[PDB]
Parts: sequence; structure tokens; C-alpha cells
Amino acid sequence: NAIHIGPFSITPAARGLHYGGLPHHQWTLYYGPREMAIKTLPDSYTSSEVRDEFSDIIAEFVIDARHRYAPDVLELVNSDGDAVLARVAVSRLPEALSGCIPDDRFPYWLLTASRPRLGLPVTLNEYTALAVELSAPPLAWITGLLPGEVLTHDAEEWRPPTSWELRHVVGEGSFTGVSGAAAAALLGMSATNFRKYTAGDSAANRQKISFAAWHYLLDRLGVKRAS
Amino acid sequence: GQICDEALQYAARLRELEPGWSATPGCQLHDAEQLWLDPLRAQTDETFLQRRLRGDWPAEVGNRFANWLNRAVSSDSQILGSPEAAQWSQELSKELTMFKEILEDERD
Amino acid sequence: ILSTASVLAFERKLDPSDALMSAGAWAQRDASQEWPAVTVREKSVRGTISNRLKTKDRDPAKLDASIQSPNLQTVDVANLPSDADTLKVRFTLRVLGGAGTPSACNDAAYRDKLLQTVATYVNEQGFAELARRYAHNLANARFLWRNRVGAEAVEVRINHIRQGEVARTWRFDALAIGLRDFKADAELDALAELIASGLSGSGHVLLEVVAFARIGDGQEVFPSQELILDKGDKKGQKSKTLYSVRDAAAIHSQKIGNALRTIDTWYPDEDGLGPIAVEPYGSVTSQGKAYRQPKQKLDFYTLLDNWVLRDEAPAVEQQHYVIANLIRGGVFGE
Amino acid sequence: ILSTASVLAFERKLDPSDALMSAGAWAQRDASQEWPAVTVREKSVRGTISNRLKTKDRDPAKLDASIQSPNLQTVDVANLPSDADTLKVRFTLRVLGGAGTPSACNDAAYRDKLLQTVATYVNEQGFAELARRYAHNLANARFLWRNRVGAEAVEVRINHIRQGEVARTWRFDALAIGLRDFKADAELDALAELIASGLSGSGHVLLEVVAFARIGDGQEVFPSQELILDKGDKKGQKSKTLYSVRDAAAIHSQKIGNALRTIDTWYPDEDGLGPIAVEPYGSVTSQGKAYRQPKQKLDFYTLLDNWVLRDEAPAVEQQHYVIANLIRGGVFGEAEE
Repeated sequence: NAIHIGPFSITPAARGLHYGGLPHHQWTLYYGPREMAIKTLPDSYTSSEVRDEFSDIIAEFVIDARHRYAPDVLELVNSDGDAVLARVAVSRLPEALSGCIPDDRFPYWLLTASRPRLGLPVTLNEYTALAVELSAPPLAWITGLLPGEVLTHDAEEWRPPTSWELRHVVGEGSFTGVSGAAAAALLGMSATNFRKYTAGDSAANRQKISFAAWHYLLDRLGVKRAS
Repeated sequence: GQICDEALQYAARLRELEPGWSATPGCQLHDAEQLWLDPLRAQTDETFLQRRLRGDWPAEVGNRFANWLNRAVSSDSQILGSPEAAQWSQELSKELTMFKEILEDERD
Repeated sequence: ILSTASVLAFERKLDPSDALMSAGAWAQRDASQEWPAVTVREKSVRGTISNRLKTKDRDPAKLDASIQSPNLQTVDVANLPSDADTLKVRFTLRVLGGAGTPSACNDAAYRDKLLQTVATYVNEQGFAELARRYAHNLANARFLWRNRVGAEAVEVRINHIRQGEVARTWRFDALAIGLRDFKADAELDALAELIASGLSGSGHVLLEVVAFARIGDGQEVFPSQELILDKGDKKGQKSKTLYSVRDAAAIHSQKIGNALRTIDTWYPDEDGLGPIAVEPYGSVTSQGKAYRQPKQKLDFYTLLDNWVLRDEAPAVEQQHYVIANLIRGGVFGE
Repeated sequence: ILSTASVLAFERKLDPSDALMSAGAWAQRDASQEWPAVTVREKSVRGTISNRLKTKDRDPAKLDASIQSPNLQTVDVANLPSDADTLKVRFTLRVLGGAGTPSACNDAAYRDKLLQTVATYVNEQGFAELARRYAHNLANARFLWRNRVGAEAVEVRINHIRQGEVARTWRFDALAIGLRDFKADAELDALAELIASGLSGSGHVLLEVVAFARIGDGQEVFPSQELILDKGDKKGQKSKTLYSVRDAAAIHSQKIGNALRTIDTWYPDEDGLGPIAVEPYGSVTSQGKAYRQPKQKLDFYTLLDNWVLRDEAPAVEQQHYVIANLIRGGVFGEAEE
């Protein structure tokens, strides 16, 4: 009786032991193939108790993945250098940046928040254009947990996600927290036709999601911008 | 003030556990930390050691405590621009003076 | 569009070695190769309180109680021998060239703009003024900082060493050439031409500088003072430590380098004080004050930014100051 | 139908050791076996305020008050003795061969496709261009990074050591051979044939490389610089540490290895700057820039994936670059950053 919380799985050890006189089982928490934790939990524990035994390790994983794969931050500052006027979390860099210290020849500069700053002089209209083009969605860090060949825009190199990669974004235990019914309603489908995507093996009536539906779903969940 | 009180209580803990006031390896702060954590009067820090072993040394311990408090509370450049920064600096100075007075009154 | 680079680092030119100290008698200086090195020794120092305490303290009894503690310390000292009156300070100075090129930089466009700006500086005039001032600072023994104050006769021998042997010699009286104004002399102009040929990349310059200072028998010389930890007791050089290469009193090479680049006579506050060392916000640690204060537009950073970005080339004195800062090297960045 | 392997790893060839520094006088370079090592010492440094400031600073009261309280540091320094003018730098180098075979690989079809691609490279030409450039970078003492700048005379002695004794000796004038262009010379080409024999798997190449640089008496030499870890230190600690092997100042082995493979002249930006080290997205840290940016199709990974998967063999200098990157080694595959 395994427990699935998004991409995490908690399985028992298939033969218990007797600790303190009481029967116990070893429960292992995996994140895919990577073994994250083992606990020795007694029998007559409900699956909810097994769930929030490992909820703290899952929450620490979420904090670490959210901090590690955070998108970049550009800062709009004035000509002196300090006094950040605006900030914008970008998923890409404006590609004209080249290491800059702002002077007073231009009133507005767009620097990186990273410390050897790169920067560009702007005039509040091209800053708005860059912020419109390059902004990051609120759940962009989940793109750090994905293989990148499922995130590419080139359809020659794209491959569809597996069920484990699909459970990163869709499901009640996923990092977006969006159920399969709501994700089916986002794509204009039924719940059963969308549950066909979340089976796991190609035999049990499972087809793969299409390029347009996957990228549109990543757009609508606020994960990838997908312009 | 609570932090200062905690430091005093911490010093009291050292006073609870100072049977043999012997310097050891890694005790290189023994001129101040060994003096502020000075145990009862040993034969090595005798009456001839009234400035070395029995030296009332609250100034160096107060300077070390002020450095530790300035490291724990690093003031900003514009943090004293309002009355709160000046009040915090004056409170830190008054707490250091009260700790130095309590150490000098308890220094023999 | 062009902006200043976020990282911009220059290696120093005019690298001096550590200046070693030895001692001997005057007029033995032409056979001054077996002169023994000045040994750093220890001594004890006990003194009554002399520093200004908080005055108007109505307790003279605590004052007299502090006086009965002699507060004994141990102090490093370096003296001449009792049979020697001359201090011989020897080092080497290497002049390299390539004073415009950074060792690290972010922007390539700013790097090329800075390189061609220094190139136009070299095409308008050579390094002859800067090399002349550096040759003046070599000629007087300014690198003797307190070993020059109150000396009867200071003599400077400068050997240009092309192959493993001496190629040319210069002989100077360091008390003839003042520490104040920059004069002209034909041997000094030849030495300045050699330094300028090194700085221009047309040659490789190595110089051996020997300074003889006639101080007196058994007098105290002044090497560089090290940094002392306070975790120890009142013994073990509790107050003063002196820098030494192996059993020889010595001067830090950055002290020699600071005294070599004391050429800045263009700071706007005054010119009657004489030269100072070239620095961004040109400041001396003795006075605790900043000339080239950036409220005035004469610090190194604003001058270089106006020269390179806006093409506003400053006065030729300030151009000398900017290229002197680039010869000095530094970490110029945010 | 043939994709790249998800894991792929190449062990490096051209393994240098740590370069050890000793000091002596010139023309004692033939009796340079008892030369004492260059030691690492400490010294004190007082610093001015000579960096850029913010607009919150540069008020004259704050700047003068910062000049009042200076900064004091301890600095590791390495110098020659005052009676010696020559730095001697000694290391050993192993040329191994087998450069095509990965040490780890996922796909077997990708493995023998890559193996036969390297086989056609070796059949079309030897390693003689790469070994010529590596022998050039041995001949000019580019492994002396800052110890070569402003040097009066640099001389390199290379002993090919077969059994426990010397099998051959090369003597080079490293200031004659440029750091810019790759010339031709009979001794240098014979060293290149030895290195190419090593890279091909036809033999076992072990060299001992010694460099003599005439710097000057008591001048500063530049060993490798360590990384200092201090969190909350007590106002006047060390700010610079230097690498040393048993109280002898030394250069890291990866520093020598980076100076050895400074052979990439075929990057699309220009050629008037000179050769750079072979890297994927070939990049120097001093310029802060990446030549062979992947938006142009001349980085390592697009070149390799075109050559192996789609059989689009690039130009012969790009083939030289890709094989030099395989000799460099690395973690290539989906351990992507």
C-alpha cells in the first residue's frame, strides 16, 4: 500500500518487525529513483499519519528547490547607482547586457542583482518592453526540476513528459497544487481523457500529451511563460 | 538589557563550573576570557599575581562584549538617522557601562 | 552604447623587492658586498603612563596607584653596530611596460576604448615626465622613510643590469636632490630615459638600488613594523615587531613602492606641501585627510570616466595623474 | 534514431603534476638539483581606501573618517632570495592515449559510433597538429603564468624519461618561441612526434619539464593562490594564501594543465588575440567572455552532436578542437547546468 504525494512515493518494507513489543514497518520515501528517507512507523497508523510523518522532509525539499531554481532579478535604478526603483524577476537575460557601472549620462539603468553587475541604460519604455518579454511566471522554479528536453520550444528535440514528470505540475500533491479536474478544465477536456495521460505505462490505455497541449498547460499553470 | 542579563547569567554558569582555573591549549583569550571567567584564587595567580591572576580586568572583557554585540547588532550607515538609532547606540553604551560596573564591583 | 566595466584590474608596474639592511663604515662603500646584515634584537621597555587620560578626574590616588605599575613590555629594535656609521639598504626594481592593458575586464568595448585612450596619451607624449619623477624619487633616498631624517650624507648607487653583469652605473647625492621640487640633470635625464624605455615596452629594465646613509655609530635604524596579536602576554614582543627577511632587518616592498610613486604635485588643495603618492582620492595616512576629494571633480575615478566615456580629456597634469594611477595598478570596480 | 548518451565521461589525458618552485643563480642551471625551494612567508599590509565608493559615501566627513581607521592585513608572499635571480619550476607530465574511449557512457550505439568517429579522425590525420601545439605550449613556458611576464631569459629543459633514467633531452629558448604563433622546428617537431605517439596509444610517454626564468634578485614570484575560508574573523587576519607542497611554493596541477591546452585559435570571434584554452563554449575568465557562444554553431556540444549523430563532419580545425576537448576530458551529457 504505497502512498503517492505528487512525485514522491512512500512504500513499506514488505515485512515488519517488532519494536518495543509492537509491530512496525519501515517506510521509505523516494523522489523517483532517489531514496530520500526511511522511518520505522508502527502498524495501526493511518495513511494520513504516514503522510504527515514525511511532510516536513517534503516541505524542506520544496524550500530548497524554490530557493535553488529561483529566476534572475533585474533592478531598475537611477543614475547614482543605489536606490532601486523597481525589480523584476526574469527567466532570461536581455542579451545586450555587458558589465556596467551606471553614470549620469542616462537617468535609468537596468542592472543584474548578481554582484558583478551587467546592466544596460534604459528609458522606461524599453524597460517596460523588456519586462513584458522576459518576465518569469510565479512558479518558474518547477522548471528547474524538469529535464529540459520536455521544456524546449524546438519540436524536433522535444519529447513528451513521463507520468512522473507530469506529476510535478498536475495532481493534488504536485508543486502547483492543481488537481486533474482543474487541469482538464484548463485544457478544455474531460476528466477521463485527461486521466488517460496520468496512467504510467503505455499498455494501460495511456497516450502521451501533445506539444501544444503540454506547452499551453505550462502556460496556464504559471510555470513556463511560453510566448 | 535582556541580552546583557543573559550574558551575566552565562558568566554565572562559568562561575558554577570553575573548580580548577588552569589554562589549557586553545585558551588564547585567557587574558580577558580567562580573566572575566576567573575562578577562585589559585596559588599561581597569587597575591603577586594581583594584576595577572587576580587582576581586575573588566575593560578588556567589556571591549570583547561590545565587539560581540556590535557583530550581533551591526548598525547601518543611515540607521542612526532617526531617534531609534541614537537610542539603540546609547542603550548599548549604557548596557556596556552597567556590565563593566557589575564586573568591577564583582572583581574582588 | 559604452559604459565602464564592472571588473577592471591592473597589475602594478615598477615592482620593487624587499629592501634589505646591512651596515658598514663610510668610504668602505665601494667594497660593500660582505657587509653584515642588521640584526633585529629584543629589549625590555618599562615606562610610566604618558598618554592623555580623561582629564579633570578628581582622583589623584588612582593615578598614583596606576603609576606604581611599570607596565613592562618587550620591544623589537634594530641598531647599527658600534663600529659602523653607515646603513646600506639594497633592493631591486623591475620596470616592465604595458601600463594601459588591464589584467581582467568585463567589457571588451570599454577595454578597447581605454586602450586607445592610453595609446593617444603615449602618442601625444611619452612617459618621460612620469619616468622623470620616478627617477627623482629613485635619486633621493625617499624609500628610506625615517632612515633619511637627520642623516649627514646619503648616497645612492643605481646599477642597470642588462645581462648578469652591470651595464651602467648612476651615482647620486640624495641630499643634493630635494624631496620638494623636480629638477634636471643629465645623468638623471639618462636614468629617466631608461625608465621611460622600460615603461614604453621597448626594453626590459632591472635596476639595483643601493643607499648609504651616514647616521652614526650604534644608532637606531627603522625597518618596517609588523602586525602584533594581543592573545599573548606582556612578553614575546608584546608592543612592537619588526619585519625581517632571514636574520636581516628589512623594509616591506610596498613601502618602497609607496615612496617611489610620491610624485603627485597636482592636487587642488595645495602645492606648497610638495608631492604625495598617487592614489584615487589621493590621501595620506599621516594627515588622515583626503586630497582629490570627489566633491571636487579631480579624483581618479571621475577623471578617468570623463576621459574615456565622454571623451573630455582633462588637463595634462591630470592626465599624468591618471596614467600614474594606471601604472600603480589597482582594483577598479563596483 | 541515434541520440546522445545521457551519461558520458572522459578521463583526462596530459596529466601534469604540481609544479614545484626552487631558486638559484643563472648558469648554475645545469647543477640545479640541490637548489633550495622557494618558501612562503607572511608579511603585514596597511591599506588605503582606493576603491570606488557609493553616493551614500563620498561625503568628505565619511571619507576622511574612513581614512582615519585603516585596514590591516596579513599576506602570504613568495620571493626569490636576495642572492639568487633564477626561478626554477619543475613538474612531470604523462601522455597516455586512448582519447576516444569514454570512462562512462549510457548508450552502446553512441559509444561505438563515437569510437569509429575518433577512429576516422586518427586515420585521416594523426595527432600531429594537436601534439605540435601541445609541444609548443611546453616549449614556451606558458605554465609560468605571471612568472614569465617581464622575464629576461626563459629556458625550458624537457627530459623524456623512459626507464628510470633520461632517454632524451630537449633544450628550448622560451622567449624565442612565441605565445602568439605556432612555428616549425626539428627538435620541437620531434617532441611533437613523441607526444603524438603517446596520444595514439602506441607508447607510454613520461616527461620531466623544468623551466628557468631569469627574474632578478629577491623579486616576487607568483605561486598558485589558495581560497581562504573565514566567517566572522577578528579584524586583521590573512587576506591571501599561497599554495605550498611541503614548505615549497607551488603551482596547482590544473593551472599547468590549463596553460598546456592553450591551443584554440579557431574561435569565430577573431584570431588577433591569440590562442585560448580548449573549453566547451571556449571561455577565458580574465576577459569574462565566452567565445564559441552556442548561438553560433561552434561550441563543443553542437559540433560533437553534428559530427556523431548526423554525420555532419565540420571543418578540420573544428575537428582538431573537438578532439582536443576529448583529450581535455569532462562530464558531457545530461548532468546539465
